[PDB]
Amino acid sequence: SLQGKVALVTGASRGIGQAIALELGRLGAVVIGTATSASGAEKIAETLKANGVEGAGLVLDVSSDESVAATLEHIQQHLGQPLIVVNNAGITRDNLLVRMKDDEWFDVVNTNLNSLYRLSKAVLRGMTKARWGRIINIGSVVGAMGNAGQTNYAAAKAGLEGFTRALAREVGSRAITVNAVAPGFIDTDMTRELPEAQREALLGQIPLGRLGQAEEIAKVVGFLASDGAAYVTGATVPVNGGMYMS
Amino acid sequence: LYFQSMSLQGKVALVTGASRGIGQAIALELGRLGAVVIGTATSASGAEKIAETLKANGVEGAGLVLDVSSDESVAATLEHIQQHLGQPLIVVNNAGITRDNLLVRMKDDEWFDVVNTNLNSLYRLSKAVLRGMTKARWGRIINIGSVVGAMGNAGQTNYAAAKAGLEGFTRALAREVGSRAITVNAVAPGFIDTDMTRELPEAQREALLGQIPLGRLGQAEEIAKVVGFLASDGAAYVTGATVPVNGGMYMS
Amino acid sequence: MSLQGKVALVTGASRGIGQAIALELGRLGAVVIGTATSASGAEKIAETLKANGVEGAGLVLDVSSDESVAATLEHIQQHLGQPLIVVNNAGITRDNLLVRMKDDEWFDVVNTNLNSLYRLSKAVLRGMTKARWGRIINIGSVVGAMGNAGQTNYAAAKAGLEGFTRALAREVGSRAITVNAVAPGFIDTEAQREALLGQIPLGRLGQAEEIAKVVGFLASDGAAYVTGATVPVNGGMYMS
Amino acid sequence: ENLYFQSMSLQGKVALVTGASRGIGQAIALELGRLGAVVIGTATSASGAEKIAETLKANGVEGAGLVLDVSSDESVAATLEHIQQHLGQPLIVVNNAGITRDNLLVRMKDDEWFDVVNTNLNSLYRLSKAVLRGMTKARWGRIINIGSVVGAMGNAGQTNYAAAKAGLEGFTRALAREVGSRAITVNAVAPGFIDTDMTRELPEAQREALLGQIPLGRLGQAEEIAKVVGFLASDGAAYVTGATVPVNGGMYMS
Ligand SMILES: NC(=O)C1=CN([C@@H]2O[C@H](COP(=O)(O)OP(=O)(O)OC[C@H]3O[C@@H](n4cnc5c(N)ncnc54)[C@H](OP(=O)(O)O)[C@@H]3O)[C@@H](O)[C@H]2O)C=CC1
Ligand SMILES: NC(=O)C1=CN([C@@H]2O[C@H](COP(=O)(O)OP(=O)(O)OC[C@H]3O[C@@H](n4cnc5c(N)ncnc54)[C@H](OP(=O)(O)O)[C@@H]3O)[C@@H](O)[C@H]2O)C=CC1
Ligand SMILES: NC(=O)C1=CN([C@@H]2O[C@H](COP(=O)(O)OP(=O)(O)OC[C@H]3O[C@@H](n4cnc5c(N)ncnc54)[C@H](OP(=O)(O)O)[C@@H]3O)[C@@H](O)[C@H]2O)C=CC1
Repeated sequence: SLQGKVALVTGASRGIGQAIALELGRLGAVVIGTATSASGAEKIAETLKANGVEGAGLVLDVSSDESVAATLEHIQQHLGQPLIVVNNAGITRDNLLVRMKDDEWFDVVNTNLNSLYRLSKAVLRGMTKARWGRIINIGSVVGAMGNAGQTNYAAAKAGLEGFTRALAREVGSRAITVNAVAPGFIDTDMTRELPEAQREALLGQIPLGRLGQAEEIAKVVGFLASDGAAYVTGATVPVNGGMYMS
Repeated sequence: LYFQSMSLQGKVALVTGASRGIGQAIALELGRLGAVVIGTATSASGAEKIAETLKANGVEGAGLVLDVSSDESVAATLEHIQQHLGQPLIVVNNAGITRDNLLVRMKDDEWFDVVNTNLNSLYRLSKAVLRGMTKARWGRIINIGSVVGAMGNAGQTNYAAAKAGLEGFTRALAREVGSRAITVNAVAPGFIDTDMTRELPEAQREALLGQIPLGRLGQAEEIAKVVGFLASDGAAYVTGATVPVNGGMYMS
Repeated sequence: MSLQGKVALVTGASRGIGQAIALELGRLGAVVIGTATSASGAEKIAETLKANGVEGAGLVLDVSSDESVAATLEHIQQHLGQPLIVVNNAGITRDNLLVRMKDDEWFDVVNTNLNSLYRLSKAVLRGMTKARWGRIINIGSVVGAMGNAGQTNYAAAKAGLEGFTRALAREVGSRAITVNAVAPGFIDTEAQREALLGQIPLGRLGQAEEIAKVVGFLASDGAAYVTGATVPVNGGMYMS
Repeated sequence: ENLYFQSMSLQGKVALVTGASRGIGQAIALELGRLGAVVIGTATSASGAEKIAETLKANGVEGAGLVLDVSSDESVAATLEHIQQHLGQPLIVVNNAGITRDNLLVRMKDDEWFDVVNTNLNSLYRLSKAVLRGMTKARWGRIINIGSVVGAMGNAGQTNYAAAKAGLEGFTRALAREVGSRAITVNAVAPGFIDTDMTRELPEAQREALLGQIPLGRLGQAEEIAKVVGFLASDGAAYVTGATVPVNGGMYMS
């Protein structure tokens, strides 16, 4: 369903990004997955190979103006034009607002929201020239719902959806779609961090009565990347097991 | 010639209003994904034409008569399905009508027929199928809404009330049934090239394109792809959601 | 005050939220016609308004009946005057899991809570259009946006109310009539109680008067640029 | 001196309104003042701060005009310290200051992206952090953030503004969850298209097209946003928190 397309997936070394990279690969995409370190990029390349997926690893820091512009320029001139871009990379730095350090606020906004500008800007010319593209941004239920101790993360993740909607309006006439996928609580390193009794508490808020799997997010992203999703744009697709319904 | 099993292999799926338009495309897509597909029409001739369409496309299933506005018709048809093909584990509530008018000009029948066909049908169909899904510990209910539910539209207070009600229904039922691994979701199309949109005045359809970032009406196949995805186990963690499929005409 | 000279019609005004809405519009200077299903309720409305120094009347009204509404409003508009503020608040619940739900439980909630909007709105729009001013305010529920197990009928009706609100707002805006919804959370009208409060950031149930204050504001000239809105009044239980 | 008026809904509350020198923030400062608040309004220039002071005085409102740049960590720190040391502890805070730097994303310069997020979104962290301890000690507060219909709707040419304004709502909801137990509400108001300098800058052809999208068939007035903010600041809205109230003439309905 994606044969002949190049996909770029940011944050593909583990968790949701890794499942996304493998799923797009399963669909026939050549996959460029990113990590913040050389060894991470090397491991991505090997993991894709181990799964029979063609592609490469890329060292990328989406919080850095230079790391994005320079690395994307290189790939587009020398290797090829990504027509599917999944902005998956993201971090949390939680604290009540009165206890939150300046770096905790700015690092989350800069990594999780400003990254969308850096990546999208680097890839849009190729998509507009091809008259085809998919930009898929990984948001969070916390964007719609809010969560105490996460004003920075809620701000960035809600901002991600606003970005999604406005860009979908700019590029729709060139058959590029822009969508968000907002996971609920998914079994990854990010969630394994939370204290035990808080995870037991989260389950009581979820109608399906379980955490989600990274593969479940990846399936949804794989669908949006496909031709069958061509009339879906500016949407946020919640994948949260019923934790939040809007 | 033994093909590979597809994502819905062997599941019995019921699609209301599969005689034409979005419902027909949904029926064919679920059939492509390996479901046994029962599609319905409001007349015997429509039911026969569904059976012919399924066979021409190599889909196992049946065409049946169903009027979702009628308690007696839902009961009779669902009894027949349970007896002759089995209990549906995928149900797509697609049947719907419009009876447009400004509220001050609206006739009682225009209000009540739209609420009764588009909203009360969700109670009739879901009540009939839920016990089978709960016993199987798996199910998919997918309700076809409309952008008009979220956005509103002049001349469509009846339709907007019904289609927004469909989303409230979807969210509440998702909460009742999640613990049995049944998901309940809505898909809200924008403006799709079907008989329904082709009914609107020419000048209105052209003004419509200017509001849609993609610059075109959607195709029925584009809604059907989304529904086929939600029916699969790839969408098992999606419940109580409304997925807009409107070409960016409305973003929420 | 801000509503002096206007007639307001408030359905379901015999207690709770509807009563508080009636009193608030009254305190703002409206002449208030509050409705009830029974003679006892209608007489209670009249007495309560009087006791609070509000001018108005009680009216027997069955919002589920095409005839009761159409006739009873035609009467008011020909003898008492023209309601320019209309609050649709009359509402019922019939709770049950969908698999256990009886036909009457589904249909009575949709007919009373949703179809009533059509009956009342149809009856009052001519007077508002002539006046070139109006307020229609529909009382929904957090259950509309959030869903609740055991209340598929109520959630359908109350979400339907918001869709009706937005579509009607589009129809009538050119005449300076606004149409809005207010969605209360859990309002004060002992183990599951502490569980419920844990879902509410403010940590308390709402007061009926807190809903009425929001309705009062939407009714005023200050809310003239608000239309097609749903205002949640739920202590942060649900955020949209 | 001999005339005593009735106390109003915000009587004696210290309020801070960022960007009160014109437009919506000016209307808001005057509305809060009419409601009995002591009003501190801010501008980015000494001239604008003087204009605020004079507008308040002409309207018989007690308060002050001050210079504040909400994009600057140092300006926010020093101004909020000055306010606490000599004016009062703001219990009502309206984050109204905001800008646009429009361009298609492919033509957008880095400074246009960053200035909009930094002015319109990062300002919420700067201001809220500076005022919360005062509200938590009083066990009462109101934070009211001025968003935009563009946050929910999106708009071509405004990816930066849409991201900032949608982020503002996410911030609102999360902060409302944190502070609710101290009876501090946090809400957003999302104007549509209001007759101010920001909208008057759009070309005439684009403004006339806008009117075709608005059911009420007119732009809103700054005073119409101010009335809504003044209500949310009152105890009449004590049970509303984490809400976004759209004030857009029906242009966008969510
Ligand atoms: N897990 C969950 O329950 C939820 C997750 N999400 C969102 O899903 C996305 C992935 O989450 P999850 O898989 O849990 O996260 P993990 O923390 O497991 O993985 C984070 C990934 O992002 C990469 N990354 C982090 N910072 C940067 C950066 N500055 N530049 C480039 N890459 C970076 C990491 O690279 P490396 O390995 O080099 O560090 C890694 O691949 C995130 O956007 C998260 O916010 C949303 C809702 C719920
Ligand atoms: N087309 C569009 O742009 C949009 C469509 N939708 C929704 O998508 C769904 C299908 O729309 P579309 O394909 O355009 O519609 P069509 O009018 O083309 O087809 C309607 C289908 O529903 C059936 N139907 C009508 N009334 C009943 C009834 N009482 N009981 C059972 N079946 C009935 C019809 O059967 P028969 O052939 O016997 O008449 C037909 O199969 C509807 O719910 C519609 O509201 C939502 C948004 C936009
Ligand atoms: N007008 C409209 O249709 C809409 C407006 N809005 C939002 O409403 C708010 C008010 O807008 P509006 O009145 O139209 O805008 P104007 O541009 O007319 O006024 C903006 C105000 O913000 C102040 N300001 C700008 N930058 C800063 C800064 N860095 N630090 C401190 N103050 C600053 C300005 O100060 P000074 O006078 O010194 O320049 C001015 O008082 C903004 O957040 C805007 O995004 C949202 C939707 C629609």
